[PDB]
Amino acid sequence: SLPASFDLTPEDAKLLLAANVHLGAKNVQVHNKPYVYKTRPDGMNIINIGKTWEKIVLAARIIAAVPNASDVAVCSSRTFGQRAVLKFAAHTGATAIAGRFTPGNFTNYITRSFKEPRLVVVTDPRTDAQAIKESSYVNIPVIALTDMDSPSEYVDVAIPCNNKGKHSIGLIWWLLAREVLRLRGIIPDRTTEWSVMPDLYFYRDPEE
Amino acid sequence: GRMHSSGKGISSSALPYSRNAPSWFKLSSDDVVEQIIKYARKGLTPSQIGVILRDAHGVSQAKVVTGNKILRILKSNGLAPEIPEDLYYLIKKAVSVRKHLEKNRKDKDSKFRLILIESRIHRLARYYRTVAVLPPNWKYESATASALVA
Amino acid sequence: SSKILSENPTELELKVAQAFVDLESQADLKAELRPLQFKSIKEIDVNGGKKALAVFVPPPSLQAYRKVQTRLTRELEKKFPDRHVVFLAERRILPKPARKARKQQKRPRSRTLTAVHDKILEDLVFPTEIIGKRVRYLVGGNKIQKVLLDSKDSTAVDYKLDSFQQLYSKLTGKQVVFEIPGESH
Amino acid sequence: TRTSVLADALNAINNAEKTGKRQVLIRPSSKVIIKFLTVMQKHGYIGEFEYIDDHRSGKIVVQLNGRLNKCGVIQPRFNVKINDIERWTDNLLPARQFGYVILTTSAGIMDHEEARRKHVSGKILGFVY
Amino acid sequence: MENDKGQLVELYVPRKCSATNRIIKAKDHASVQISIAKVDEDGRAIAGENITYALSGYVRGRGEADDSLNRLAQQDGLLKNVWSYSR
Amino acid sequence: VLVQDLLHPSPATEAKQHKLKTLVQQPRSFFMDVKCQGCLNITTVFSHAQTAVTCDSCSTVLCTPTGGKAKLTEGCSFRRK
RNA sequence: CCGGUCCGCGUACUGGACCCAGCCGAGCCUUUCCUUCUGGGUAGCCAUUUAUGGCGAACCAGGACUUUUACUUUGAAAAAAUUAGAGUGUUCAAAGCAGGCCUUUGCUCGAAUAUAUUAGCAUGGAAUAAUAGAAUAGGACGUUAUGGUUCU
Ligand SMILES: [Mg+2]
Ligand SMILES: [Mg+2]
Ligand SMILES: [Mg+2]
Ligand SMILES: [Mg+2]
Ligand SMILES: [Mg+2]
Ligand SMILES: [Mg+2]
Ligand SMILES: [Mg+2]
Ligand SMILES: [Mg+2]
Ligand SMILES: [Zn+2]
Repeated sequence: SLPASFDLTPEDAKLLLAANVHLGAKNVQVHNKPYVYKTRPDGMNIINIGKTWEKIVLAARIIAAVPNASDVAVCSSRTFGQRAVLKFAAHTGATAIAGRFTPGNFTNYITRSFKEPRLVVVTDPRTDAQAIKESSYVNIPVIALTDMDSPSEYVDVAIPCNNKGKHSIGLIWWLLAREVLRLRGIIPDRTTEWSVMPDLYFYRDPEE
Repeated sequence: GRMHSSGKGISSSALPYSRNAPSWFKLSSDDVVEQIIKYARKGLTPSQIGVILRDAHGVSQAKVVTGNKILRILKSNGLAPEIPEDLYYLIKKAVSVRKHLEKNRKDKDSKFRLILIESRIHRLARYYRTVAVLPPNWKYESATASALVA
Repeated sequence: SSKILSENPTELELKVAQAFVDLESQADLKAELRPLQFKSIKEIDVNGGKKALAVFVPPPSLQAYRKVQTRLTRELEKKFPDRHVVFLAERRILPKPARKARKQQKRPRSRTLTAVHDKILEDLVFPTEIIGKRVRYLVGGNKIQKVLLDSKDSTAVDYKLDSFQQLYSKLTGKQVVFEIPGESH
Repeated sequence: TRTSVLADALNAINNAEKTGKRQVLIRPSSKVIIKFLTVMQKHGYIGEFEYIDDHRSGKIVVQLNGRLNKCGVIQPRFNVKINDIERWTDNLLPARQFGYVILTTSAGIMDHEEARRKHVSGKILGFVY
Repeated sequence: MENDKGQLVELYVPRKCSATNRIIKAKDHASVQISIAKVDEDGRAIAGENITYALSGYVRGRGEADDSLNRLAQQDGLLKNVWSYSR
Repeated sequence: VLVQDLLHPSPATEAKQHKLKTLVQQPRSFFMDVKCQGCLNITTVFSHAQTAVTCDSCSTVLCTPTGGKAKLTEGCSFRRK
């Protein structure tokens, strides 16, 4: 199965709730129903972060199976996630796609940034619809960070989280980066504190 | 559904899976029968006796207690009405509409509804003749209907 | 031996009737054991060292036994240790007529094989009532019944059920599994 | 009204299998439905199925394993002579090497291959492949 | 498919979907092949040693791929109490 | 949802279904023992009663029929049987 | 399972399967039996008086009854010609039903076989679809149950 060292620790659970990861959208589609624990009386849906954690561990194990780390593409069209994917690529060696995704990057082989990723990871199925659509043309599996209103079409691994949160996006990306390196052996074990802080991967306004 | 309408309603009773009397039921199969005969002489049809039984006596089903359905018990004690209850109420309604129509001759809606009721009477009376509930020569007459129900 | 409604009762039937002429000593249940009779005592061996004791009763006399059956079994289990006691009615099964068979009186449904097996399946679990039956059709070809029992009065049968499955298999040849879905567990 | 409960059962199975579901609920049950399902189960086109008793016509829950391409009824249940069985399998089955036409014969419900083995014929009932 | 003498005259025995058992065609470009790394008792991913699942493009198009992986991974122990058989 | 346990539905979701749409249809009604405030006499009353039930002792209406459940009069306490 | 032989995967032939499983059956027992009548005829029951008392099923041959179908299996019947089809060097063929043998004071394979199909006839089976039955019981068994009223 899985060693107990991979269970959701209390430290990470504190991080997820403080980052408002557990806040899912008001209206949930039928495909995300298993991930909802209970609806909050204001209307927000509470995410079962125990299920969220396990999908994260499952997703990181798929990333570790790609031989060339650059062959993994991490995507974010939302401005809140642009900083997170750029730092993920630096730490893991993946290929970041921040901002606009040029249509035809996967199908048109004469475009400038024509890539052939073995795996595409998406921050949001709604704002990254173009990146997800082309992956369904060239046999690319998709891992997606999904809210309760995020579409689940052509999404193989769904990470239930809050897509519309400034801190939620950065934390989930930080958690994936840490686990991928733990499996690769960069982090010595599952108890050593990581040098990188979740504040890095957070979007900063032009004010600072 | 709805032989004489465009409705598709599904409302009806849903009998429980258990076919036995509830553990809390204490009346005997006899005391219910004398209760039924007592109410039957007051003029209640089998539908109304069953309504009173569950409403006021806790008899969920007369069949799960006595072993026989309500109409079967009345026919066994010579208390079965000559006209079956459902056929009686269709004819009575047709009598009421026909009585209303002769005073309101321009009421073409009541004329349309009367045809439906009488068509429903004829289908049911024809059925009752094949099952020998009515005599083979039994025929519903609009002129003499008031005698049968009034 | 007058309790037995069969000629030449076995020694086990005599011992059971000997118990029947001893439980009326206490007057709380005596006004009803004079008329009680039975036809046979079928006994089979179940796993675990126990033995199943089946008391066969005339079907019209079944409702009289049902009034005192809960008590009567408890003392009969005391007199005969390591014995599981059930009360069954001797329903008659009439074979399905052949097409060329000479005409007889119309066979009532209570005499059909389906009804009788459903009936003995109901007498087996008497204190509880059946709230649902399911039949599994396995890929191997065999078919297994599942009977769901009410949690009320469950303590009277909750330690057996395994005796019932083998007893039902002996009487009919088919496989059944008894489950109480609504236990506390 | 409801004129063929077998047609309702197979349509529900077809709709669930085409949509990728691995289970389907069938209402109402009947002897013909159960014996039709047993033939499908016998050839491996479906898995285990379960009968639920509700003191009525009944219900069935069938587990689908994705091997079923199509099952259907033939309404009405035409009379089939032994010499006509060859013509029916050509029209209904995709090939001469697999697939079965289900018949109801006085020897019981069986596939067209079994019907030739025991040299019986009846009315056609359906097909499965 | 093989002839009378037993030789496999079939070329290209195709793959089948892990969820629905449909055949994945040669030009079904919405179909993917998930590769999931095995993890040793030290918490390390074992290099080049994977649990593999395949999904047809049909399942992925309906949006049921995510829920199907939850079921498939839970039966293989890759996940615990995330997918429920009874809904 | 492609895979789902149809034979063992969640009892929570099973209770939200229409009374004819369960696995085995089952009435949601029940029978009650009604204590009027005036006296103490067990009277079995159907939950969805269509009759203005009166207790035998005093000719006082215990309940009034409605569209659904019958409405017990004030001072009347019910216990489900 | 010697493939010797038969006439070289050969492998047909065929001793020999020891039959793995599978397939088409037939009975017997499970609450499940043509209710039957007249023998054979009586052999073994109930052998206390047998094949001199009361096992008619211990299988036939001679009688008596029978809910009605539909359906499907098999059989007889559906003229020959025509059709499909076996054989046959009309010099080939279309055809035809011929013909072949060491050469004959004669010998001698044949002239098949299938198909007909609604209706009728006989037959096995009893799924499917109808149909009848015991409700004011005017209902069923008593094999040797007790009488009475009629009729042959
Ligand atoms: Mg409807
Ligand atoms: Mg109409
Ligand atoms: Mg109704
Ligand atoms: Mg006493
Ligand atoms: Mg198989
Ligand atoms: Mg055609
Ligand atoms: Mg074939
Ligand atoms: Mg097939
Ligand atoms: Zn009162």
